[PDB]
Amino acid sequence: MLRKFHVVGISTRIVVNTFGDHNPNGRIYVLKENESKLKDLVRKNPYKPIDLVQPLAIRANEGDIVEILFENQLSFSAGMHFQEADYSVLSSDGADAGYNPDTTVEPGGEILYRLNVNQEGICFFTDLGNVSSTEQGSSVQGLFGALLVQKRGSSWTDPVTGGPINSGVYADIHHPFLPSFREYAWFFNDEMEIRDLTGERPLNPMTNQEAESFHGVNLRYEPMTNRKRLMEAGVVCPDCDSEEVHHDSWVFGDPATPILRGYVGDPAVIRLIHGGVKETHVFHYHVHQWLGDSSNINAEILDAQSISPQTHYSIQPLYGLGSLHGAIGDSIIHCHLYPAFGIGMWGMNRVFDTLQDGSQCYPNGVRIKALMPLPDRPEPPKPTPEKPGFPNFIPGKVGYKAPRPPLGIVGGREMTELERNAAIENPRPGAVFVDPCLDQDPVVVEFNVSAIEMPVVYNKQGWHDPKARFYVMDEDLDDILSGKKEPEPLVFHVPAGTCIRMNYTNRMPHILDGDAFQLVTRTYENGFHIHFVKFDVLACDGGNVGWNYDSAVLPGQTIRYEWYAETELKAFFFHDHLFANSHQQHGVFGAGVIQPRFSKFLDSRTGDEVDHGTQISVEHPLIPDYRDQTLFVHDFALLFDKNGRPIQPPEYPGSEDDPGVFGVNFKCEPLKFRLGEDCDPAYSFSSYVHGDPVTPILRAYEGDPIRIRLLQGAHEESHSFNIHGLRWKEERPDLGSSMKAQQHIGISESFTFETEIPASGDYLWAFEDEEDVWLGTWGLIRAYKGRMEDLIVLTDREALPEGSAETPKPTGKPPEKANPLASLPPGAYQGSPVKKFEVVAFQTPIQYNSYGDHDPYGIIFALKEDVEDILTGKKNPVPLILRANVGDLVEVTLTSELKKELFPFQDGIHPYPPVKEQSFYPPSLRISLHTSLLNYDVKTSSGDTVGYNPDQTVGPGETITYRWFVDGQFGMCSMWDMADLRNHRSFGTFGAFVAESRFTTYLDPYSLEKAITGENVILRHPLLPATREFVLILHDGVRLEDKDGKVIIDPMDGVVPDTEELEEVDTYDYGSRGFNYRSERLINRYKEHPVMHELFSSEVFGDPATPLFEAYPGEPVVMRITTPAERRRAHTFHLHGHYWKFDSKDLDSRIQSFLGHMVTGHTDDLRLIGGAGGVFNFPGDYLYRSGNIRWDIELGMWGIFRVHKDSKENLPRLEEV
Amino acid sequence: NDPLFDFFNKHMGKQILIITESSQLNILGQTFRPIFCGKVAEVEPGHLTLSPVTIKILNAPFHKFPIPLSIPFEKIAHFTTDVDCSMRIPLV
Amino acid sequence: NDPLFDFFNKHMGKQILIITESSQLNILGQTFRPIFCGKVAEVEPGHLTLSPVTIKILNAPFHKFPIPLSIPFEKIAHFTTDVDCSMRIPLV
Amino acid sequence: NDPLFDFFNKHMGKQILIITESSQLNILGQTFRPIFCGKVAEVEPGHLTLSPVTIKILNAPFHKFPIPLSIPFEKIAHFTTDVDCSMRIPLV
Amino acid sequence: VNEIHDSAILEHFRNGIGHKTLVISPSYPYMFVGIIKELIGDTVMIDVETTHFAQLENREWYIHIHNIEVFYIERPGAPKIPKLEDY
Amino acid sequence: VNEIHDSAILEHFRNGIGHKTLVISPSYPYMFVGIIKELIGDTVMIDVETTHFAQLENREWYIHIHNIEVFYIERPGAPKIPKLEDY
Amino acid sequence: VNEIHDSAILEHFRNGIGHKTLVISPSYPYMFVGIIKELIGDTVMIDVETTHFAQLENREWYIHIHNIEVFYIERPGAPKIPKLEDY
Repeated sequence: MLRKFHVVGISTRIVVNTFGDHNPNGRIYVLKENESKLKDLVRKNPYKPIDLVQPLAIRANEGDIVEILFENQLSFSAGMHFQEADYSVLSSDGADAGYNPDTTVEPGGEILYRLNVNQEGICFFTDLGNVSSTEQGSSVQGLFGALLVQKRGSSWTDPVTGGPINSGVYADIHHPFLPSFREYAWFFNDEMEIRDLTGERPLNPMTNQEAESFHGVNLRYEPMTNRKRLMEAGVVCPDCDSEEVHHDSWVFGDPATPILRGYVGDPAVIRLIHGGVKETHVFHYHVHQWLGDSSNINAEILDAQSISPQTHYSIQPLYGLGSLHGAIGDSIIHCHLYPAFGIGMWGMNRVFDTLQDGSQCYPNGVRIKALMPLPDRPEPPKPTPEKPGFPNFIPGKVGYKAPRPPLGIVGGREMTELERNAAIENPRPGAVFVDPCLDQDPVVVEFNVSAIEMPVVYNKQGWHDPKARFYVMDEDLDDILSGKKEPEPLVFHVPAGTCIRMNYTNRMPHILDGDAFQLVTRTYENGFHIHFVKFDVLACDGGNVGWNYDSAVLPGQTIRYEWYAETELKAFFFHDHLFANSHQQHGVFGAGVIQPRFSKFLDSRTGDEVDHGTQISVEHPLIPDYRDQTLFVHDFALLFDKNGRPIQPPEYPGSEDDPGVFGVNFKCEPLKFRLGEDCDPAYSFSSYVHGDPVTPILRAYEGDPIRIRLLQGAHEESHSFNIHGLRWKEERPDLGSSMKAQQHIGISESFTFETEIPASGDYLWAFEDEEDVWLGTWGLIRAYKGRMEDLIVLTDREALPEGSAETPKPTGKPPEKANPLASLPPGAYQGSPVKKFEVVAFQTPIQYNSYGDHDPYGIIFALKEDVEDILTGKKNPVPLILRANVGDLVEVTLTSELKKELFPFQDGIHPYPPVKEQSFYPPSLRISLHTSLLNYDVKTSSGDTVGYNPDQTVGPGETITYRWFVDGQFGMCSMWDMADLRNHRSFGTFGAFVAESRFTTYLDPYSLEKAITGENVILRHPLLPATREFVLILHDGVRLEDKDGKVIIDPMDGVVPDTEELEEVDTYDYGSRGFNYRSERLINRYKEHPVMHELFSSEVFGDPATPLFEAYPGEPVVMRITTPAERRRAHTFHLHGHYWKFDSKDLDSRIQSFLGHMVTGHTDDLRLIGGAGGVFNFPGDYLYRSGNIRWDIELGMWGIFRVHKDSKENLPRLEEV
Repeated sequence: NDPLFDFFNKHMGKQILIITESSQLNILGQTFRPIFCGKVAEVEPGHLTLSPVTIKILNAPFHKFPIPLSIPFEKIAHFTTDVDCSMRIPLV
Repeated sequence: NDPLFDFFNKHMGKQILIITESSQLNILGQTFRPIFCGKVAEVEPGHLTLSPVTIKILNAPFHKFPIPLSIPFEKIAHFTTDVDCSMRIPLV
Repeated sequence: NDPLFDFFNKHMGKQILIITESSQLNILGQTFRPIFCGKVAEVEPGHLTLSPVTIKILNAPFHKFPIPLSIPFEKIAHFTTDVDCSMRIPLV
Repeated sequence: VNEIHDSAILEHFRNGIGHKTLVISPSYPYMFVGIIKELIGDTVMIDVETTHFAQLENREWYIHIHNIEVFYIERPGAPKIPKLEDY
Repeated sequence: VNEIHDSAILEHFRNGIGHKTLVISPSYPYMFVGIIKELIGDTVMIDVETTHFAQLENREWYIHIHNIEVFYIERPGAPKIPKLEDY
Repeated sequence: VNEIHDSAILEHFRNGIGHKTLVISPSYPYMFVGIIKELIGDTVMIDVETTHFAQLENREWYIHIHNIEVFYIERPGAPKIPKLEDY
């Protein structure tokens, strides 16, 4: 059926909370009918929230045709750009790019759009007419919306009255052949102008300084400062101190944030959309789980996910609301960023169990609205005076803290008749209203845990923290308190199908001393929160949320919990949920691991049975045995030197600005102390110089399978994890997934990797962020060859033969060189084809665009034959790309030609871009080369000097040869150099490697001759269709100069429009960015001719300096991406009018048109559906760009994809071949 | 004659849990594993009919189909008797 | 004899569409579902031959194979007639 | 008579590599492709017994089972002779 | 015994000529709804009425018996198949 | 010859009545361990003692012969199945 | 009719001894190309000359008929299999 709509754009005041905070310059979409009503209601209520003011959402059926009529009433030209839809760019693009006709509308005009929907999901749309990142922007002020597509033959009604609706946020769905379910929407947004009742910016009352910017959901947020201000008046409970009553509804009542309502067992679906501009958030949902990808049934089980600007996901809770055991009560939904949580980006979810006709009231007297039950399920029983239902049976009192749950504390309160009539027939401590362990008789395990405080030492230099807090087992308390054992985080292991009982005790002082970092905090109480398992939310949450009880403990008391684990699950995270912002930085957290059934745990040294630790061995009768190791990464380490002088204090006490010290398991190893005698950075990692580090080290024999658990207990920063010399599968249950060697991790995430050791040697693992490496977060994996006395042997494995191995000792001198030609990599066979190459490195200036921007300190790789041409200035240098086929053997010859006098900073101190804790670090002259996802001997071709391995670097006048083997079709691999990270990575020494299928040939797209390098080639295969290939490399953190030779400062000088005011920025946000040694900053175009909506038109300015791609309709296209960058901020990639499979191999994956959370080391390959021009083969011009409006698009990261319509004499077609 | 016919006639009017052998099924973009439960209502020498019937869906382990269903004998992998599927069971 | 042989003999020289029962196939790292189109050129008591034959791929919905193909009778799941596969059809 | 019986009797006592037809198997949360390597020890009109036997797991290409295994004749797809199980073969 | 089962299935399908049925199969396009017209060997004739995609409607299809997973045939005094109407 | 193979498999299973055995199948719940009781046609009845999930344990099950991938039957004088008890 | 179809396929394969052919199967290693030598029962012996991986070349393989999906056999005056050469 043909659908129609009428959309208008208006500007009006927006109210975010009852306290009167408002934005005087809001701009939103709205339907035609509701405009007058919305304006009248806004006029009537100057400072009160109105539900009608919210982001726009519309619905349509799969396979329909949609017509939209747009009318403009703003003060500038504007339009609407869509996503994941088929359309002709000549009439519905929403912008004027390339040679296409203009599609935006001046104020007072009208336009029509036509779209076809073929795939279900989410259609996100926004505007591109105004792209400023200042307060004058369009999308930054809340101008966005989404269109939802349902399955075929569906229908929707109202949740309250059941009448028809046109737009909204809450709705219900009916289908003939499929179950009915409820629907929800959730929009993230940040960085919006905010004013108080006095028209001034909000101020932090403790510090009298500026508060952080807006961070809300659906144009609502709930700051804690207002509630604390209300507390200070002495009206509400005087004994409540700061945070313990932050979310308690018995004191303040329900907030203005979204609240979701439903009955027990109702299936639900949640749509998640991120419309923000700058930051990356993490979404966490209590007591619920979902599959990683809804399309396939072989994904993992998750409970949290990361998100980036301009991206979306779908969520489907397992077994419906209430999980497997059917729990009732209040469940909280919030972001896990503690500063953001303090800002008040959180919501609540409510579950009932009795019919609600609208005649009931809350304890405070507020009437409860009705709720229509679903038509295909039995109805809940009607409420009665004897069984009023939740929450009327809780014996609470208004204006005071919630009471304690019954039978939880030893010698606690008794039960009333209401609780007796409401609870189960056989209540026991830890299970009053719902029995999670299925009323069975499984195995029962007991534990005893207490918390202490005792100072911790970090490294050899004496860095230490006197105030550190963590968990310890009751039995080992005396040993650890006497200093006989080394403190570490707490990890315990249990098999599946177990009913767990725990007793918890608090042994903590109630007062936290102040310091330069934090003020005086009164932590007189604490709790216990847990993830991933089934339990009763009412009496086992560990917090105080909504109308529920308070489940905290005073010092010297004891409480007990009960949890159930029904199936195999990965590592789960637990921590405190009351005073996280107060002392979580001090290290109060832990994790537990669930192992396969019938497993056994043995100590790695003596073989005695244990139940806790971070490095153990697992033995199983049937499945192969392996070794387990767990890693913890955390930041905000409050450290003092040996003289007590604070390290990196903030500007003022109590600020949330990061002091900037990291660590792993209370350990660190900064690089500034490993210079050695020669002061050569190339030998930083060699144990022959300064010995092995104090970071965790994994020990195993050759061929031993291993498993690794990865978790983050940090505060706010993101990280990337890389491993050199190994690889693992992406989805363990699904063998069709791709193979990776790098993973991005957010806070409170969990991951698991499996692999095996192919050969003896040493392997390196580290977080490849520049500051992370500079601060010393790295370790080693060691594989012996003989049989040591202090390492047991797995039962099913065969004992290795003995051998006299003299362990090397540090000597302070570099080791000897290696001879890679003497052996072959594992997997290779004698008689394979051979490829050869020649590589040289040098220095040369680089031109970036036609406006004079250039870099006079560039270092690049190049083929030996191409040196003279580039040295004469007749060519513009480009990155290095190599290609090979499966089963080939590659030999590479390397040479270095660097010089000393050409380096700008001989002292090693870089004033711009800056990094914290600068120190003396002279640059080096030697160089090496490293790659990933390929088979090679780690002792001869790893490209690094790690541990006791021989040297793999070459100085001037030397030559080395590597040996690599290809064993599988992986796609794209990344290459870079690790000789000197502080002086070589930033200036452009990196490359890419591509592996293709067997019997493939490459041809130049112009002369049809054989090609060896380039980012635009043609692949011909005997049994497969011909295809075009495009290559792209992303990088940032570059230093540039103008035509006049003056230094340039980004992004300060790249702000459009030209304004003189802008606040401070983070340390790691400096530097320029671009594609393939190119960038197109918009400031020049704006200065030449100031028109906002005509910046992208090449008819006025000309083609950009970024790479240009051409194709004919219907020709298959494949694209490959890599990012060997340096900074930490994530990025997104998006292309207009196309989409692809998430995983090219697994044909059951989902469909999307974006890539999320890209950091250093990310690699992916894309195959377009239907070839160029989409399914319908529409010619025109298309744009590829980033998704970050703030600091990315204005800096010049965009290009043009052109599809010709008529034959050109310079572009032969694929028909001729 | 055929023992299966006599056995299913003997077990008339009782609960039963049945699983087929196909890897997965798809219905209008909805994918699930083939697990069914319900009463037995009629027996033929080649197939049997269940009414009412329940399909174990990940999002709704208690969804009731609006029509009866028939299963060929040769398309049977595992089954069991005297079990009520109103109980909650692990699925993954 | 088998009436299907006479049916396919009568339908000689027309374009048809056939689907087999295998879940998916792989050809040197390329995976796809088993859907074929083309003209019937030769029939046999056990198999039939198509030439030229077009294989429907997600990114190559018009790729043409260089050699004819043969399909056993027992491996056919569904098929139809009077379809010209140079037109556009859904592939998801 | 059954030729495979005589063939396997003739090839008794040597290594062999056998691949079945199933897409994937699961054992206590561990998934792998059905590839086997080992010696033949016992031959029956309907099956055969292998001992010792090795299963090719991607993360453990030399894991050996603790008990002998038996395979029916009708579930065999491809096999070959005179190949040592200790040699390393491509898996991905 | 297997041939007996096949014969029983064929007789059951043959007695249902001219009635609306529903068939679900693991292979694409995974669903068929329509009327039975003819029977050829072990292959059935269906005039389709509603399936996964509207573009594949108002034509004729062939189905092999061995690939049928579940099925239903309507009879007087039995519930009618719900109509998937495109509103 | 296919019926000959089926008959041979049936006789092999019948001779092992009353012994312990292990069966692996590609379909859910993917594994059974128990004692054979009695046989019906081409279907075998097993009193399972341990399987993938404990909630499905201590009951009877029926398995069609044609969907068995690998199996082993305990015999006197042969290696024993490991004592697989949940502690 | 299954026996008749199998007999037809076996005769077709038997008449092609000494020719070049290509075979595609849904199971690993998914492809065989070589010269057919002889057949045993319902199994065919092939001298493989080009396949997925180099390590699995220059030897003999046995393939069951029931897992054959598509195939082609060279005939006089027919299009030649492409000269798949390792470059």
